[PDB]
Amino acid sequence: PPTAVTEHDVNVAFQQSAHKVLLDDDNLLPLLHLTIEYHGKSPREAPASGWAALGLSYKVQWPLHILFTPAVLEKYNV
Amino acid sequence: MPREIITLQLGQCGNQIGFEFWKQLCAEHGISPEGIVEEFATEGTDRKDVFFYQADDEHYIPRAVLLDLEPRVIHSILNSPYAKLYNPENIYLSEHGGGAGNNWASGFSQGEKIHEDIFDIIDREADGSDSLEGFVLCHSIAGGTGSGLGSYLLERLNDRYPKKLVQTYSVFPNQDEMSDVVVQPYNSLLTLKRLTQNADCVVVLDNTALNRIATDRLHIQNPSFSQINQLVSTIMSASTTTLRYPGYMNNDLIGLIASLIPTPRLHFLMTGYTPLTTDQSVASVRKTTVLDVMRRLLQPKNVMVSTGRDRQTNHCYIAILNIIQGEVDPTQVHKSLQRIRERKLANFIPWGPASIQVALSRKSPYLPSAHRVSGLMMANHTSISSLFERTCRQYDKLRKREAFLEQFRKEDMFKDNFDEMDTSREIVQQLIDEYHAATRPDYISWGT
Amino acid sequence: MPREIITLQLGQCGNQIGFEFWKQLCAEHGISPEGIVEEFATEGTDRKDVFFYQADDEHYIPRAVLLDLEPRVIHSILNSPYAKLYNPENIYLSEHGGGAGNNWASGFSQGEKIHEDIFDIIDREADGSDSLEGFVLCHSIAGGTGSGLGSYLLERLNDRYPKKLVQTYSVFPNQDEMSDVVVQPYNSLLTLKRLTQNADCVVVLDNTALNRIATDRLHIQNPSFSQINQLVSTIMSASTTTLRYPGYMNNDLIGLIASLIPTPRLHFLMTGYTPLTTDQSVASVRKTTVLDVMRRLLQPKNVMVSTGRDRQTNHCYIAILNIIQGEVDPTQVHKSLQRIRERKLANFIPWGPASIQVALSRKSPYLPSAHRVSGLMMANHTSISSLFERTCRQYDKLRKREAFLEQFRKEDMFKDNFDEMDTSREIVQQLIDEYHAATRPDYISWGTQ
Amino acid sequence: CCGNLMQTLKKDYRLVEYLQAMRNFFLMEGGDTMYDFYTSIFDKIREKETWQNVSFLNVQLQEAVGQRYPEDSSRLSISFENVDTAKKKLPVHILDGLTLSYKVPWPVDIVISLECQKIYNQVFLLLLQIKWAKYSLDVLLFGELVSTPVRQQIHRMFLLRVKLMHFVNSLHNYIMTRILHSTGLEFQHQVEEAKDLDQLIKIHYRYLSTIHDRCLLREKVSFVKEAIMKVLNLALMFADGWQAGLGTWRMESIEKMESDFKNCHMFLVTILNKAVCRGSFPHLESLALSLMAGMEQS
Repeated sequence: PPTAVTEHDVNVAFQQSAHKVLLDDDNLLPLLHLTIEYHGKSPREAPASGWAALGLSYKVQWPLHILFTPAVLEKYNV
Repeated sequence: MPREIITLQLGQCGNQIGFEFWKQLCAEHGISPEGIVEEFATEGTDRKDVFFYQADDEHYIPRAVLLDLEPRVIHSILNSPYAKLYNPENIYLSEHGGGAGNNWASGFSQGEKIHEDIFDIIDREADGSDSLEGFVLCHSIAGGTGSGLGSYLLERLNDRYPKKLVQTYSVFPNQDEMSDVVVQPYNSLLTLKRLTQNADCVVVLDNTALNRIATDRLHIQNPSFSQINQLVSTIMSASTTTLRYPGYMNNDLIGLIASLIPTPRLHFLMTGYTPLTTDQSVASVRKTTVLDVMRRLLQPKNVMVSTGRDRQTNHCYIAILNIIQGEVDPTQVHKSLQRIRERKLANFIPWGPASIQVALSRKSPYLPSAHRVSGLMMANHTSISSLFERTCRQYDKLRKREAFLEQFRKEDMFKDNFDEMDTSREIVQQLIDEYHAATRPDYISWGT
Repeated sequence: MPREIITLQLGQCGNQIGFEFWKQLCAEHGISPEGIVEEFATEGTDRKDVFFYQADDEHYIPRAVLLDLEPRVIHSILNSPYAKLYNPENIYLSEHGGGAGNNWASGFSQGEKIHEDIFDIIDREADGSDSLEGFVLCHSIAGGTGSGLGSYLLERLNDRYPKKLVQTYSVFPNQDEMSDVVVQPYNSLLTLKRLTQNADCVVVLDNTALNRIATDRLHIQNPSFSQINQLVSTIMSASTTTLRYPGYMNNDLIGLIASLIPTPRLHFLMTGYTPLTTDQSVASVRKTTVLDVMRRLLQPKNVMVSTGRDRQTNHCYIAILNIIQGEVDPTQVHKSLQRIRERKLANFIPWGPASIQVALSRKSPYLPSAHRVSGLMMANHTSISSLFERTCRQYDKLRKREAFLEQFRKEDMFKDNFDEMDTSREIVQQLIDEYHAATRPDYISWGTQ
Repeated sequence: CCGNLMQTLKKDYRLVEYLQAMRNFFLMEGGDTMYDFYTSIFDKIREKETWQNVSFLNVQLQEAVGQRYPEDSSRLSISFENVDTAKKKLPVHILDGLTLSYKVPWPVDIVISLECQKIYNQVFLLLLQIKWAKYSLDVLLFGELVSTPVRQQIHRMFLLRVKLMHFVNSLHNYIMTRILHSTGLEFQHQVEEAKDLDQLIKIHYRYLSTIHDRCLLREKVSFVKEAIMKVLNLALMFADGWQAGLGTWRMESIEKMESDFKNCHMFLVTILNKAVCRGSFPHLESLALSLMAGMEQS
C-alpha cells in the first residue's frame, strides 16, 4: 500500500532511472510530478498497493495550459 | 540502467562476425573508430548502453569481447581503425596463438586452460554492467576454436552465471559446401550439446544460408566471408534497432525473445529481413506497403534463413515476430495480418494459439537509412529441422566414418571417445523429431 | 594574511621541477622572469605572499628554495629566465657540485655538509614569510641528490618547524622504466624513511605514472622531465588558484588538507586533475556539466597516479576531495554528488564513512583560463599500496643483491650498514599493509601491535 | 525617472560595491581576511585568551579589514560582548556576543535599514559561528592527540573525529553553496533585474527573508534550529576533546563522545526525515541527503 514517503521514493526512482536512461531533460523532469497516496489513512486514496496510488502531474506552461485543460489532463491521467 | 549485452567473437569465423558486428554498430550509432560519438551523432536517441559502454560522457565503447585462440585474427582486429572503440579490459586473447586446430576437443581444453583469464574477463565485464542481461557469443560450430571454445565457454557461463541470460549468435557451418573440417560435425555436435543444455536460446547462422542468400539474392558470384559477416552484422543491427530506439514494447532483449521460445528445446529461431533487395536492386525504392512488405517477406527469397525443403514433414511456423522499421501505416499492417491469415501465407502450429507478431521500430537516428521501410522477421519454423536433420545426418556420417577423430583424440575432451558427439547427435535427432511434432497438432501432447 | 609556502627544489629532478613550476607560476600570475608583476596582472586578488616575496618595490620573488648537491642543475636554473624569480637568499647550492652519486645516504651527508646553509635559507624564507605554514619539497626519490637532499630537508624542517606541517611534492621513481641506479630502491627507501619520520605529507609523483597519463590523457608518447614538470606546475597553479582567487572554500591550506588525511599514517595522497585534455584537443570547449566533469575525472586515463590492478585486494578510495575551479552552479554540484553516489562511481573504505568531497573554487583572475570549468581531484585510494608494494619489491630485489650499495656505503649513513634502509622498508611494509587494511573493515585495528 | 534614479544609485552610491561588501562581510566572502580573523579568534579561544574584549576584537577586525579591504574597513565595525559560555555550550556560540556594525552611507542607509542591518548581522554571526566550528575542527592537530598510549583507541577516536568533521563540513558546504552561494547568485540576478528603488528594496527583503528561512530562523524551523544547536554543541565538545588530545581524552571518554555524536546524528536525521515527510522543507531534503551522503549508515 502507498505511503507518504512512497511518493518521494517513486519520484526519486524515476529521476534516477531517467539519469540511468540518460534522460537528462531537467526541464521535463520538474514539469513531471509523480503522485501517490499518503501513508496516513479518500483518506489517501487508500490504495491497497502503491501501484494503485501512482499518478502523474504535468506542469503545463503558459500559454499551452489552454490546450491541456483540466479535463484533458484528467483523461490523460486515466 | 540499460541491460548491457557483451558480444563474444570466437574463432576465425566468430571473430570476423564480431568485427563486422562492431563495425555495423559503430556505423549505426555514429561512434568514431576510437569509440567516441562523432560530432554529427547529436541524436542521442540510440541505446548504446544495451550493447556498448560509455568510456566518457561522449565516447561509447562496445561491450564486446573479442576472443581467439589464434593471435592473427585478434591482432588484425586490433590493427583496424576500430581497435580503440572496444574496451580493452573486455578483451581476452589466448597467448599461445596456436588456435584449437579445428578440433572442438582442443577448443574446449584451451577454454579450460584459459578458464581463469576468460572468467576474469567475464566477471570484469559483469561488474562494469549495471543491469547486465547476458552475453552474446559469436562463433563457428565447425572449427576448433570457435566451436570448442564456444562449448567450453557456454558450460562455464552456465556454471558461473546460472541466473544470467545466455543468448548466442551461433554461426553454423555451411551444409551445402563440403567442409574441410571432417570433425566439424563433432564440433557442431559439441556446440549443439552446449546450446541445448546450457544455452536458453541459440540463434542459428547457417554459413550455407549466408552463401545461398549472397549468391541467389545478393547477386554475389563469390561471397566473401567478410561480405557474409557484414550481412550478418546488418541483420543484427536491424534486430537491435528496437533495442537502440526504446519504445512501448520490446524494451528488453528477454522481453523480445520470450515470445519466440515457447519451450527450452524450442530455441531454434528462423530469421527474415526487409526490405529484401538484390545488391543491384537497391536502386528502385518501391513504395512497399505493410501488406506488400509482408508479401515480399513471405517469399522464401526474403527470409534470412535458408531452411532445406523437407518433403516428408509438413513443417510449419511455430511463432513469427516481424520487427518493421521505418514509415509504416497501421491500417496497412492490419490489412497485412488479415491478408496473411486469409491467404494462409504461413502455416502455424495447430496445437496452440499462434500468430505473426509485428513490431514497429524506429531507425537509429545517428545512421542515415537509405530505405523508407525496413523489417526484421523472427520466426520459429519447423522447417529449421531440415537444417537440423542435415546436421544430424552429417554428425552420424562422421561418427560412422570416424572422420578426423584422431585429431580430436589428441585433445583430452575427445581423447578416449567421441561419445559426447554421439549423444549430441541423438539429442539433435530428438530435437528434429520434436520440431516436426511442433508442426503437427500433437504438439499439444508433445512431452506428455 | 596569506599562509606563505616555501618551495624546496631538491636534486636535479627537483630543481628542474621547481624551475618549470616557477616559469608556469610567473606566466599564470603575470610575473616577469625578473619577478616583476606584468601590467596585465591587474587582478590584485591574488595572494603573492603565499608563494612570492617582494625583493624590491617592484619585484616579487617566489618563496622558492633551489637545493642541489650537484652544481649543474642549480647553475642551469640560475641560467634560466627564471633565475630572478626565486629569492637568492633562500637558495642553497652545494659548493662541491659532485652530487650524491645516486646515493640517498650521500645526499643526506651532503645536506649535513650544507645543513647550515640550508637552514639559513629556510630561515630567510620564513622571515620573508608573513604567515609561513611550512615547506614544500620538490625532489626525486630515485637519485642521490634529490633523494638525499630530500631526506636532509625533511630532517631539518622537522627540527626547525616541529609544530608546523610539512607537505612535499615528491617525484617517485618510474616503475615501468628499468632504473640504471640499482641502489635507487635503497635511495627511495631512505627517502621514504625521512618522509615517514620527518615529513608530514608526501605527494608521490611517479614519472612512470606521469608518462602513462601523458600518453593516455595528453597523448604524449614520451613525457619529458621538463614536460612532467610543466604538468606538475599546472597542477600546482590550479591548487593555488583558491589562494590567488579567494573563495568560499579552500581559503587556507589546513582547511584544504584536513578532509584528506583521516589518520596520521594514512597520509599517502592520490591526485586528479580536470579537465584533462590532449594538447591537440584544446580546440573544442565542451559544455561539460559537473556530472560530465566528474565522469571524465573518474576515468583512470585522467588520474595522475598509475596504481596497479591488484586482483587480490578490493582496493577502494579512503577519501576523495574534488576541487572544482570555474563557473559552478551549487545545484549542479549537488546533483553531481547525488549522481556519483547513485552511480557508485567511487568505492569507499569499509571501516568508516567515506565520500568524494567537492569544493568549488574561483580561478585566478590573473591567469586566463581556457576552460570555463577546471577541477582538481584529491583522493586517498587503497590501490596506491600497489605502488608501495612495487617499491617494496624493488627494494627487496636490490637489497637482497646489495646492488649499487657501495655508493651508499661511501656515505656515513650507509657506510657500516643499511639499517636506515631496512627500517624504511619495514615502515613502508606496515604502511602498505595498513593501506590494504584501510580498504577493509578491519582498518579500525590496522597498525595496532 | 526611475531609470535615471537607478543609474544615479548605481554610479554615485556604489550600490553594486555595497552588495559586494555585504557579501564580503555578512556572507564572509572575504574568505582570506575573515579566515585570518576567525583563526586569530579561535586561537585566542584555544589559548584560553580573552577574546571577548571588544577593544581587542575591534582592533584585530580593523587590522584584518584594512589589510585586504581598506575602503570597507572604514565602514565595517566589530564589537565583542562576552557570551555566557554556560548558556551557550557550543564553542561556535562563544562568538554570539560579537556585534558587527557597518557604516552604510545615505541614501544607501535607506536600503540597509536598522532591521536590514540586524538581519545582515545575524547572517554574519551565523557565518562566524560556522567558521569557528570549522576552524576548531580543522585546527585539531594530530600531535595534540599523540600523547595517549592506546594506539587502537587513538586511531578510532581520530576516525570518529574525521567522520564528525566530514559531516559538519558537508552541512557547512550545503549552507554556503546550496543556500548561501545559490541565494547570492539569485540575489545578484534579481538586483540586475531590479527596475526601481522600491523593487530593489523588495528584492533585498526577499533575499533576507530567504536567508532567514534557510537559516532556520522561521518559527517553522525552530525545532530544526534547536536540533542544529544541539549538534553544534556536540561538535564543540568533540573539538574540545580533539584540542585536548587523546592524552586528556581517555578511551572511555572518546567512546562516550563518539556515542553522543552518533545519537545526535540519529536525532538530527530523524528530525530532517520528519520535516521532509512533512514536505515543509523539501529543499532541505537535498541538504539532509547531502549530510547523509557519504556518511556510513551507522
